[PDB]
Amino acid sequence: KLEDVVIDRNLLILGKILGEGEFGSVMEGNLKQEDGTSLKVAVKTMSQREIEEFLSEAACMKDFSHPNVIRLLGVCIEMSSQGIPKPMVILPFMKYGDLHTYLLYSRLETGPKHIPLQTLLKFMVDIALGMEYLSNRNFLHRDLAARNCMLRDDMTVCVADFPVKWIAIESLADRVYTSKSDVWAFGVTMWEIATRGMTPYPGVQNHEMYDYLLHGHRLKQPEDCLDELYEIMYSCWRTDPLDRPTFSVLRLQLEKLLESLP
Amino acid sequence: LEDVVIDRNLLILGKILGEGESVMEGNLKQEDGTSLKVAVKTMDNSSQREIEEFLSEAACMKDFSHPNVIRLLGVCIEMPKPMVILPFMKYGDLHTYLLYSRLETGPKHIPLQTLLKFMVDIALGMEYLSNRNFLHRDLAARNCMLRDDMTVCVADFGPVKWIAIESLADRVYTSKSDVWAFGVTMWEIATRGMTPYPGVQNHEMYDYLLHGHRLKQPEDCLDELYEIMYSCWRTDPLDRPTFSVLRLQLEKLLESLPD
Ligand SMILES: Cn1cc(-c2oc3ncnc(Oc4ccc(NC(=O)c5cccn(-c6ccc(F)cc6)c5=O)cc4)c3c2-c2cccc(N)c2)cn1
Ligand SMILES: Cn1cc(-c2oc3ncnc(Oc4ccc(NC(=O)c5cccn(-c6ccc(F)cc6)c5=O)cc4)c3c2-c2cccc(N)c2)cn1
Repeated sequence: KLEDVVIDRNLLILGKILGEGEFGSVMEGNLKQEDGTSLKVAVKTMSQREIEEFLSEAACMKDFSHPNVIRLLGVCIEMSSQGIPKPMVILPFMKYGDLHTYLLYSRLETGPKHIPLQTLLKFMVDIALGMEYLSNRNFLHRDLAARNCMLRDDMTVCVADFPVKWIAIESLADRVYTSKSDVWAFGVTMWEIATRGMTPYPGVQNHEMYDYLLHGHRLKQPEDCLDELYEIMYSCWRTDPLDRPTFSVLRLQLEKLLESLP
Repeated sequence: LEDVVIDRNLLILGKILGEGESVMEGNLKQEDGTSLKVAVKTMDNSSQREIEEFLSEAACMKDFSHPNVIRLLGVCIEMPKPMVILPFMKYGDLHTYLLYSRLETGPKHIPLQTLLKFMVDIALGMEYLSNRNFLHRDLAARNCMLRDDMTVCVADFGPVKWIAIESLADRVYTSKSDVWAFGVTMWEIATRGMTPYPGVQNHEMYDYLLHGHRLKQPEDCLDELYEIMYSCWRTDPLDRPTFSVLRLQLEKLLESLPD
């Protein structure tokens, strides 16, 4: 259940805040490894059922191994002074942070260097490689977005999960979720990357989203987005879920597109 | 006061264009018999009603005249909710226009020379307003409006990242605080609609400024253009330029560029 994923609270040292809000709090931390060495980590803390659902999320994350899906380093159990459990999820710390902030930063002079096309396409390939993995596992992500993608120390992206505009039209009206709903969100993520941090659908408010989409309107081709990267991303927004490509078809579409450019 | 009000008969309300906690399209019948497309913003607190002091705003502003300041065609009184009548502008607000420029099926890619014109435009309007000793107190690319001829005029639909550091700690507003909002708006334009201070939340903003940190130079911003907007963010208000000085620096920079 939680055996081999639980870490004794003694082995964790919490530091400053990385980000706060209404998905808990994520902070830097030191994790004492059975190696005897210490490791830099991100510890996301946060209610009766929200506790067990929190531990339920580490369930069907405990055993996920792919270079493009975020690793779990463990779960912790902190006892309140009142004795209530306070669950904590432990992740490897990533100095480069989430992809959304990194895309915006690239447009500033003192942030990361200007990201070329080949690198933006590798960003999507990484997400495609990982979501393809998670699709084979028959795991529904349901929150795919640039803000949820983390950058590894080797500048490879990995999928994670800390929002109407990333939700497929079929899931908006009827509260359902298929693998194809995930694929719709992937199309929006490639839009964020190709726009380098733009909020989806400029000009349209959240409450109009279902109707905007019900009238056949889709995200606009980003300026300087090449005319075949847009088809791959537009293919994720077909109205029938069954008519959308699979994560494995998309990945190849991006891989062979990447190695056509110099 | 009166003599700036218009009869509700000569106004016809249409669909909503935006809403807070509202702007509607409409038609206005004018003295010359013609009908003009207008925006109608419908505002207040009535337990006690400083509309007496708001008609002042509508009065003091409806007799200003400058190409880079929005025209106010008058006020309409309905019994009671006041409504403000502005000319309709198909190109809409500048913020939404900048983002559109980065997408095909939208206004074409704005070159830097045109982007400087948007800046010159705004500085001109604020030079006019500050010479009349008028305090905007909310200047941003969202509050700017694009005329039928491509031209920006200052308005206020009626914002921590745009507020100056002196106005955060204390609550003082001066023409120097508006100059701070100008440099942020300049940064908005150079980034074609980026939210200020990526990576910083709103609660950190005051602490972020008190440590000497400012907005970062855009990916392609000329050094001279970053120097002008950086002047707007000096920690001492008395060391920031005035809108008249600012106007001439942007006009000289813009004319130094190729056509
Ligand atoms: C400079 N800087 C750096 C950083 C920073 O570094 C980091 N390193 C690591 N994690 C970081 O946050 C996190 C924290 C938790 C997660 N996830 C889960 O907990 C999780 C749980 C249960 C299940 N799943 C899951 C679901 C579906 C899947 F398919 C796979 C997994 C999950 O993912 C992902 C990221 C950061 C950050 C940070 C912190 C706060 C805000 C921001 N914006 C960045 C900050 N500033
Ligand atoms: C495609 N599209 C286009 C449009 C659209 O067209 C338009 N035409 C005209 N007004 C438009 O809204 C307005 C409405 C009111 C104002 N202001 C005042 O009322 C005002 C009052 C009292 C005082 N002051 C003032 C203060 C300081 C000054 F220095 C000067 C004046 C003022 O300003 C400015 C804009 C639009 C829009 C619209 C509508 C909704 C949302 C968005 N985002 C755009 C929509 N969609």
